[PDB]
Amino acid sequence: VKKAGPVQVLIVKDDHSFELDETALNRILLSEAVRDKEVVAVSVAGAFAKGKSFLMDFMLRYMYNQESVDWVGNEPLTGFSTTGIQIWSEIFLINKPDGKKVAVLLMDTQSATVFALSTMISSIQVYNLSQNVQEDDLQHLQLFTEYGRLAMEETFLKPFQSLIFLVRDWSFPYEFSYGADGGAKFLEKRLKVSQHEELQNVRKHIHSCFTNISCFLLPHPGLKVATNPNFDGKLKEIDDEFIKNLKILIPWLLSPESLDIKEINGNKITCRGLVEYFKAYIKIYLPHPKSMLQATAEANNLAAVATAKDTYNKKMEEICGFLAPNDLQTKHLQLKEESVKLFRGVKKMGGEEFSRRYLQQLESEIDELYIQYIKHNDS
Ligand SMILES: Nc1nc2c(ncn2[C@@H]2O[C@H](COP(=O)(O)OP(=O)(O)O)[C@@H](O)[C@H]2O)c(=O)[nH]1
Ligand SMILES: [Mg+2]
Repeated sequence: VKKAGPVQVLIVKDDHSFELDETALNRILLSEAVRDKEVVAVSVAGAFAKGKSFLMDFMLRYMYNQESVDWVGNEPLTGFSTTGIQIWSEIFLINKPDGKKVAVLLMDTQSATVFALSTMISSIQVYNLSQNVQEDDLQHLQLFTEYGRLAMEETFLKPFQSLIFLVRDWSFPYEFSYGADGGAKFLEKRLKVSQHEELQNVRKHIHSCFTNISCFLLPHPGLKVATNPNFDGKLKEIDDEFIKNLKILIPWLLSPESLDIKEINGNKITCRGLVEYFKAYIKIYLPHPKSMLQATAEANNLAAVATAKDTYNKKMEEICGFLAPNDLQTKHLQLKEESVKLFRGVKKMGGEEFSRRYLQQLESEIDELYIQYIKHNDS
């Protein structure tokens, strides 16, 4: 009755207006099992019909069986099948080596608005490119560069985490070998300071905006894959050198040691908090660097509101799950001040005056809960 599958959370509509399916986003990210888990947000983005869903379906095979030597698979390819973002409804909980259980969210990003949105949300952004990295391909990164400068004016903390140029159908395998090492060699050459003055500046600045930039060169997958849209054939019908490098690529993106937890201004993000980033970014969607930065600070403060409120809520439920009215008030005022202190201790963006508004929202939401608890205790 219940089965994982792709869920449309962002849709472009026919009037060219973007809409966020908050109900669907909440249903997937606010489940009891994942809401408080730190999240790795994985996105595959790029031009239409360049093999993104095909890649993601192999990413699914690995995620569902990370510990299997045969995870890759005559087994047909299933999973992800215009403009928008689809997310996989199974938020994978993966054991990290440090003892954390992290949430892993996969997003298929199929427009510059959708591309900017997925990059702001992601902590691993796979930029899927066909055959080569073109100047237009780098020009798309320029707004992220300019947002990064404004964000870093007063801190050394970078706004973005991992970016991967995944070059499909690679053409030059002698000088730049298939895989990550040839890709790094190639990317260094392509990024070497130029071209149009705007593209010189993207090259100068891009490494300052991203914690990790890398590049993987993938072979052509063979005629059968290249020619049939719904390629329902054997793994034996896929080029063997493609499969060899695919088996390296996917754990290189997604192994437990590889998963990069989303973080902003030093704060690890939870699935609960990540919803606040979707909601703040959808409102500004191209926007200005200042509008992008203000949306980031707003989500950053609201993620702290959500964390402090949930803390007060679960500790109060543990208390009302009959107490004297003044013992219920005293415990309320104590737990409320603890959540207030929790919120004040978070390193939040925007400045004290900016954050005062969100502290007052926190206090109001906490008082809303308290009145519910009194009614539950009067009963
Ligand atoms: N040439 C080429 N085609 C591919 C590759 N990977 C998948 N395809 C084929 O590209 C077509 C479109 O793939 P799809 O995953 O739907 O592209 P998407 O729109 O980016 O999600 C299908 O026929 C795939 O079988 C690749 O590495 N190179
Ligand atoms: Mg797609």
